[PDB]
Amino acid sequence: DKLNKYGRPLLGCTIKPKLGLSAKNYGRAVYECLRGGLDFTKDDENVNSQPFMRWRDRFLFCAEALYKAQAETGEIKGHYLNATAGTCEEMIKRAVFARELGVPIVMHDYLTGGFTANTSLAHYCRDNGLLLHIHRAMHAVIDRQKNHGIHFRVLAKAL
Amino acid sequence: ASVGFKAGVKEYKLTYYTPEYQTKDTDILAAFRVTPQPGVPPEEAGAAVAAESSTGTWTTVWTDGLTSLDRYKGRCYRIERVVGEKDQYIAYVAYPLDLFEEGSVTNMFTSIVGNVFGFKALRALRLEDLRIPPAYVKTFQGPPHGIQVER
Amino acid sequence: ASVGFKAGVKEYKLTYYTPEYQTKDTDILAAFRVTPQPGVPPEEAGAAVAAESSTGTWTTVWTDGLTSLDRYKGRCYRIERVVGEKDQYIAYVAYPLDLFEEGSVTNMFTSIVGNVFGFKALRALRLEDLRIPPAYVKTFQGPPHGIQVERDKLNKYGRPLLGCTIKPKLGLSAKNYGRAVYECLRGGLDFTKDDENVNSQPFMRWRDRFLFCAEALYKAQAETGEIKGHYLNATAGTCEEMIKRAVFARELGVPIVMHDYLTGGFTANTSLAHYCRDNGLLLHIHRAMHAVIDRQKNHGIHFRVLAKALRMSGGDHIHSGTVVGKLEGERDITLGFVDLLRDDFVEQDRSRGIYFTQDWVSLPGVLPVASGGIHVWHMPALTEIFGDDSVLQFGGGTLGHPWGNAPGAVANRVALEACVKARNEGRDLAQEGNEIIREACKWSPELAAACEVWKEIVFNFAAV
Amino acid sequence: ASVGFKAGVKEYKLTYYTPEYQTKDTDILAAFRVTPQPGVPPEEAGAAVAAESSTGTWTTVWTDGLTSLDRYKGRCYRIERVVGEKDQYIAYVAYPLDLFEEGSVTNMFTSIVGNVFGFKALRALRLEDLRIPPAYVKTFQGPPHGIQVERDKLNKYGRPLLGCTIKPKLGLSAKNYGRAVYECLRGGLDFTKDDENVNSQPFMRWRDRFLFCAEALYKAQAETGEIKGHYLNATAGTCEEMIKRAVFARELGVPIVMHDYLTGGFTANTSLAHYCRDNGLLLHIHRAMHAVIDRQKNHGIHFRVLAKALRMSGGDHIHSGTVVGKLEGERDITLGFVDLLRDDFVEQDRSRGIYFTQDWVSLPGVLPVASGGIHVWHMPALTEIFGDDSVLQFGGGTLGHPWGNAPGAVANRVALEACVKARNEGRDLAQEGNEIIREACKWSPELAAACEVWKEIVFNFAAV
Amino acid sequence: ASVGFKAGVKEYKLTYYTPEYQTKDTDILAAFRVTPQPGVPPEEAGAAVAAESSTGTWTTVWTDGLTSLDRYKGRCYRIERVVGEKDQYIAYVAYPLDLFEEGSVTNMFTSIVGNVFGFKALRALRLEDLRIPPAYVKTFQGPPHGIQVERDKLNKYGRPLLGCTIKPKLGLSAKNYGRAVYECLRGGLDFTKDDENVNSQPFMRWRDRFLFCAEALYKAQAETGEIKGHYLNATAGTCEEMIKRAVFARELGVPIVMHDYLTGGFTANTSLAHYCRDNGLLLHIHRAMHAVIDRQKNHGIHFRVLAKALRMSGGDHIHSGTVVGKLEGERDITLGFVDLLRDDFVEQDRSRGIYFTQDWVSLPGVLPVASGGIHVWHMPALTEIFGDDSVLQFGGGTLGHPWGNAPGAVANRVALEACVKARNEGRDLAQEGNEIIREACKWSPELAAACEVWKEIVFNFAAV
Amino acid sequence: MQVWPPINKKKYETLSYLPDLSQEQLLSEVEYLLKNGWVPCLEFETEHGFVYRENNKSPGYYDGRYWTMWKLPMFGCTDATQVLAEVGEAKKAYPQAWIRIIGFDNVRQVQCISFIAYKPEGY
Ligand SMILES: O=C(O)[C@@](O)(COP(=O)(O)O)[C@H](O)[C@H](O)COP(=O)(O)O
Ligand SMILES: O=C(O)[C@@](O)(COP(=O)(O)O)[C@H](O)[C@H](O)COP(=O)(O)O
Ligand SMILES: O=C(O)[C@@](O)(COP(=O)(O)O)[C@H](O)[C@H](O)COP(=O)(O)O
Ligand SMILES: [Mg+2]
Ligand SMILES: [Mg+2]
Ligand SMILES: [Mg+2]
Ligand SMILES: [Mg+2]
Repeated sequence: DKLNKYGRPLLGCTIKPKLGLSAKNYGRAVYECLRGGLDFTKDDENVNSQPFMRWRDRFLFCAEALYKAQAETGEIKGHYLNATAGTCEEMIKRAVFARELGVPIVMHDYLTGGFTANTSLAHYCRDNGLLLHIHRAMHAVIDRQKNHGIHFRVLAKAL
Repeated sequence: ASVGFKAGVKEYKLTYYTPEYQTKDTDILAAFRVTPQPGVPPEEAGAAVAAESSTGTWTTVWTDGLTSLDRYKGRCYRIERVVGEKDQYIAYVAYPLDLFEEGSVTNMFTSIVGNVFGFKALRALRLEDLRIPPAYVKTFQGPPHGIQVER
Repeated sequence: ASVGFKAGVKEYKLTYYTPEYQTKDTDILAAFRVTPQPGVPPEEAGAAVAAESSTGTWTTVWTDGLTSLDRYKGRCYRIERVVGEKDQYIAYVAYPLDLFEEGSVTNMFTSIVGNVFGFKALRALRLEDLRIPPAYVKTFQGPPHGIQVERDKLNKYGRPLLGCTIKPKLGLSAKNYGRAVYECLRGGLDFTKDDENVNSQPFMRWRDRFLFCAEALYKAQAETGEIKGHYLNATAGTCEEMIKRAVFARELGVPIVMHDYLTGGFTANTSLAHYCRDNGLLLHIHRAMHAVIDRQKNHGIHFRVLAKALRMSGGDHIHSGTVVGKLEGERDITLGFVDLLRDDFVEQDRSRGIYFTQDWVSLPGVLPVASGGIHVWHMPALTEIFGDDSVLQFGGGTLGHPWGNAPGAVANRVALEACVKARNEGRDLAQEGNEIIREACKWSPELAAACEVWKEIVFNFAAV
Repeated sequence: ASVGFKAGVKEYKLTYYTPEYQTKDTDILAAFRVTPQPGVPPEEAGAAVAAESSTGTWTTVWTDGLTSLDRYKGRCYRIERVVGEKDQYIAYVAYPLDLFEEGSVTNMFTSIVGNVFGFKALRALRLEDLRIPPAYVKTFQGPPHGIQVERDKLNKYGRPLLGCTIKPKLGLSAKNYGRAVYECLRGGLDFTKDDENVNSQPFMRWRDRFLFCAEALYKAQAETGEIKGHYLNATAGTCEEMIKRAVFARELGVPIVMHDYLTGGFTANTSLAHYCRDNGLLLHIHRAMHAVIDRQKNHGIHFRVLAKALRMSGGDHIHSGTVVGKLEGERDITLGFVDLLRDDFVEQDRSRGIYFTQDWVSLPGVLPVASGGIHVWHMPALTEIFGDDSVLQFGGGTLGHPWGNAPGAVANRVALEACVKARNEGRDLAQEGNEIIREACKWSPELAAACEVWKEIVFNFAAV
Repeated sequence: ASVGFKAGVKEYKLTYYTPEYQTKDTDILAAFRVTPQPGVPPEEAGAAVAAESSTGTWTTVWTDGLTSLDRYKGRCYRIERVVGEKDQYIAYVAYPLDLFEEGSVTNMFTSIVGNVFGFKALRALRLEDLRIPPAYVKTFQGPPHGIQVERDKLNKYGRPLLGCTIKPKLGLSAKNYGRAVYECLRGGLDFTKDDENVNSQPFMRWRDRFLFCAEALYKAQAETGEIKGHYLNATAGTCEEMIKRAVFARELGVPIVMHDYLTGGFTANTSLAHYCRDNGLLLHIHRAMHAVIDRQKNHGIHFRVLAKALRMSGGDHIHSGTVVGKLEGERDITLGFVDLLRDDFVEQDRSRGIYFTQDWVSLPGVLPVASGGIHVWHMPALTEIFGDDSVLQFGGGTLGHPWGNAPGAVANRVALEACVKARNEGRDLAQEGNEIIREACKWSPELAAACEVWKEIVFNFAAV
Repeated sequence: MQVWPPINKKKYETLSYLPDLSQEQLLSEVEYLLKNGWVPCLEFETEHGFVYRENNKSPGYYDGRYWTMWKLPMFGCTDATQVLAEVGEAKKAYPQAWIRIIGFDNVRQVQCISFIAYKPEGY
């Protein structure tokens, strides 16, 4: 209803390389994917804030770029902004910046972050109107073997 | 950059297997216990685990030439057979400090264990140990108090 | 403990002179240039500097036995004679990591330079360099942004960034300031800025200046179609005041603020670097008061250290000196520290005064700023000595042009593009310098007017 | 305006050399000791120092006509030869009030010492004294409390306050720090304190140190029946950090905090003084780093100015030197700035290094602290030189006593009460010094022990 | 202490009459116009006024010996006979700095005017003037902005700013207020404003008026292409309410607010000035209640003092009177305090009622406002008496015009621009006044309509 | 003395203050880039010749910085002439485009160079 998208799968892309791209190049790569006709581009689940590119910098440029691409296409666009961080305070703090940018979705690695932080994030998203994409990093650590662990159907229920 | 962007798949082995490598004192090191799928050379399995853990994906993307992987790539610098063990090995991987967000175990685990345990090419994977360098150690607060203070 | 507590004085030498010592990769090392007092063996002078800088005092205290000084003691692991020099040496001291508070230049400075410079046993002391280990570097935020992001933000590549300090120093009104700003900026300067002592005074209040220079830079950016910025001085008397100003700049959408790190202090700077980081402002560091510390070759702290300290506490730009202008500064030394400011790793090079290999484990680099008594005719040298990753500032040299600011700007912007192309076509800014701007003076009316005016000026005087 | 804008350089001399000038009661005046470069007439040096310190640059800028430099220009109203000195002079400059931001030492220093010390035309520059006008004094808070309310609060009259720096410098655990503290205070010391470099480190974290020292001072106070205090170091890497520690000392109810004003910075100090004022904590200032600026007689800032700067910024205690101990300091000079620190009006007295009459218009005075390498045998001298309104500190002198802290505390309390009564009975601390403690050593076991141990120590070495 | 405590009453004279006294540059001086009671020697009267205003009471209290009254006592250093006046004198009193809380007019008035006006021994008392020393002036913020910055901001130069008070005083609906406002503003007035008793009432609530007047000035400014503003009244019953409204104007982006400083109070005023300063609003002060204090020549406070008091507390505009209109005010006196409001230095001129030289050490000056019962035919005089730096207001004179507000606006604008050019052409507003507007009424339809209606009106009545 | 005009002098960063670059001159540039190891890349814009600030005004945010990539960064190329080719190639197709040439230092990740290769008509 929000993105105005009906009848067909939404399409998306994870910018690569995984780590090592500069805030600016990330934005470049993002506009470029988006103008082509993808609905969404996104942060690789291990893209948080590192020496090669800091979260506030990436957020600012990816905002520039999706706004370019949406204008150009005339189709609402979004870029998953990764809010997964080391402390809830940091995490919400980034959530807060996406809200300031007006961007429509954020993302969170729910398992490496945790349920406690996840739920906080869902609430924050709920009240502030951002869509949250969950990335299941670490899950295969739990759900692969058929004899020991937790089956993803449970992890999926949990989310 | 350098070397034309040539689209298409290539084995991980080509960039993530580097037995040549001399570990730097600021590298995060990981001892993974890998058990490949039947036709997977350990040095491929081992490179898959290092790539999909640091900088690469499954096909060739031009963007790599924008930065420089020699600085950032995760890298499998040795394999060892698990004596008296069903095609099981010790792949050793090195991750450059630049890759991890300071103070964030959440970040560290998201990289080292985020997607690799589920590769089709592997049937089982297990992290046995991680060498945390002083340069990353000093970015954590660590315990509120610790043994002496508590006492 | 172990070894009875035996009350009484003992020479420093006994515990802090350790030539045996094998430095650890986590040790903070310091190269102090010591000049003892007549009867003081260098290794005693050297041991006092290390003791009174780390764990010890002048007499024997039982408490030492509670802990273990082997772990904590700072240690003088070598002395060297200063070839061809008045009983002057290089004492090398090593400080274990455990002694320094993380993230705090204040802490580091309190230890290494706290009390030792006033010892009666020494007559002069000077810190020349400090080796900051990666284990310590990783605990700092460093620059809010650094060279690449700054370029990336302002969208500016290939060539030195250009700037001008509005003058007179003090006395201009909120409004004149704006006027002057707009006028310099539309001409083609990238930035204008507050003089380091323009804070908030009866003649012009910070909030008034900030509101009008915003008006002006916005005018000048629309006009030219090139991102502009005006360094708004947030230096204040209290941290609260300081943040309060930074907060307004943020409200206005302007891109860079400024701070006099030494008169402000490290505690306050660190705070502003954090505030900038989180708010996305670029911060310009001004090194007022510095030469009070860094001039005499025999006593004080060398600028290369002051510079390191700042890449640690936080700053996008730092004033690095001009070699060729109104204030002191030699070329080799400057080159040395400029690499200390921008590179990732800098190899030890005594030639250039770098006593230790510095590895910055990817802390952002800082853009050096060349300012003070420089004009059109220096262009090609600055360009030469510094490279594109520098900011070159024209105060007098902009408001000093015969036709006013706009023109004075245009003159400098051409002078520099000129030099930049000469360079690119393969000319030699060092040999061919002089013709190049000379050549361009010919095709540019504004550039010409300039040339004529400052043709005969130089600041040659035998350096300290 | 008026008089056509005529581009180009001109000597400083033309506008900043004004021997004509009659200083206004509201002007900041500064005595600089200048040493020019060979071909530089003193009156040019002196005017460069005044111009590049207030309103001008190196070339002519039309903007000056927009305002009026007669109102704002800094001006060199006199030179004087330094009798029997190498082309060295005393340039005297006058700065109109309108130029400084109220309440800000940061701003004042940014102006007076900002850039002039690195002029190529000068070879050495040193600020010897600054006259602060009452119109500018009134804009400062000054000390949170000052001599009278501090004695009034702690309930302590007729004698120097006694203190001790816990040693080793770095390396003791939170717990051991408390033990040492309780032990020193129960003995009779008024205060104990953190070493200026004890902030928050791996070996001992700020909140753990604070929690145990509180437990300990509270124990010692109850035991002795005398108000005790432990200086808790609030020096931190960010203002936020700094305030945060100050806030816990408040939570524990302890009476005094401490701050290294120079490594911290005036911006952060002032913020602490304010916080201390509003929450009633006394503030102890540690002047770490000061000797980097104040040692050399030819270049730098003189402590009397650093001392002034603090009484403005805010501090209840400031380290004043000992004359007689481990670090440099001469008696007359010292007596000089000690009056600048405590008195309401201080008449000019070149004898003692005071270049201008200083009227403090009731700004509270600050308690000088005598510390570093002093012992039992120095008591009578210190008492003599400093009088009742001082804090005398025994680091080594306390923890170095053969019978540990308690006894070493007792030792110093007796030595001092000994001197005080001698004094009151009319003995002469300067002539009769030595017998007095010598006599006491005879009746006090703890004092004895001390006397025997430091008997032969002195720190005589020819001063800088 | 000294001199035994001797219980009992004594005449004031003994300690507070000191004709010996030599005033200090930091003393507050006051010129009181006293009228004793039959048997009271003026020097007693005078010393009562000085004692009961500083340190003393009616009997002898021992505590005086705890402190030193020489330091603190207020002192009557001279009386003068009021030539050709009923036992009326000028007692001159000196108050030392140390007695006043910095930044607080509240404090200063509590002392000087707290209790002496009701002594039984006096029959009438009245403060005529007060000398605020620079050391007390520098402790005030003064106007949020001042004449220069206000013009700089609104972009208005060379001529009096024009303004109108919407009428009726109370009873108009939020909506009509906005209507009336746009309509005045489009005609050419710079400002419209709330009547000083327009706060928040049943007929129209402050938030409603603010919203609509915002709509309307924004309309009018668009239309004219000339920055407009509408004084929004923030005077409220509690500081919280007051700031709260201040805050809404800020949210609307509007440029000025207003406050009745006397009925609100100094405490609330100063809060408002600070708020304005930090948030960039211009504040207009309305002197409601003042005539309660300043009319009678024998008892009260003279407006020159009330006017000084405001330039200390904070105000960008202050009503100064009209001379020529509905309420009391004589020309010379007015000329006298108008200079006290806008000038930097004002030399003493008993002619004009100024008893002391007043140096404002750069405090910004306030823009006097001419209002109440003034019209088209007063233009030339006002312009004469006040100069460009003045606000002249047309309440009735605007909503009283035969063709409504716009036209009325236009009328006053032309009238004033008319006066302005005549002045500039060299005509003589005073002699040539009358033709000048008379002339213009000829060429302006709106202006004419005006002239016709108010031609015969004047408010000549013999002053108090 | 002459009034620097306030009206049709919109700039384009580096080199835009010297006279229009001749193809030879321009050639020197691609040449330098190359000499250094920068991968040359092209981007053109046909609508927002200059930065704006429509979506946001926080510090550092400006709309209009990003341009469209012309094909891909020509990694491995060494023919100065070949990139020049491209410029030609793009004015053909986007005659109304503003076209620029940049140089990537991949080790530092900074655009080491940038100069406008072609303004559309009346700029
Ligand atoms: O105020 C000045 O004197 C300047 O602003 C330049 O104005 P001009 O360009 O007109 O001289 C100085 O470069 C720096 O401020 C001096 O310091 P630094 O040595 O630290 O760059
Ligand atoms: O750290 C120290 O050495 C002291 O703590 C004293 O310890 P001791 O009493 O054991 O020597 C010093 O007095 C001040 O800190 C030195 O400075 P200042 O000249 O500023 O007083
Ligand atoms: O309410 C009023 O009467 C006015 O608003 C004027 O309205 P008109 O212009 O219609 O009279 C008066 O100027 C001030 O308000 C009176 O005082 P002041 O002496 O202090 O200026
Ligand atoms: Mg992924
Ligand atoms: Mg400057
Ligand atoms: Mg100490
Ligand atoms: Mg009214």
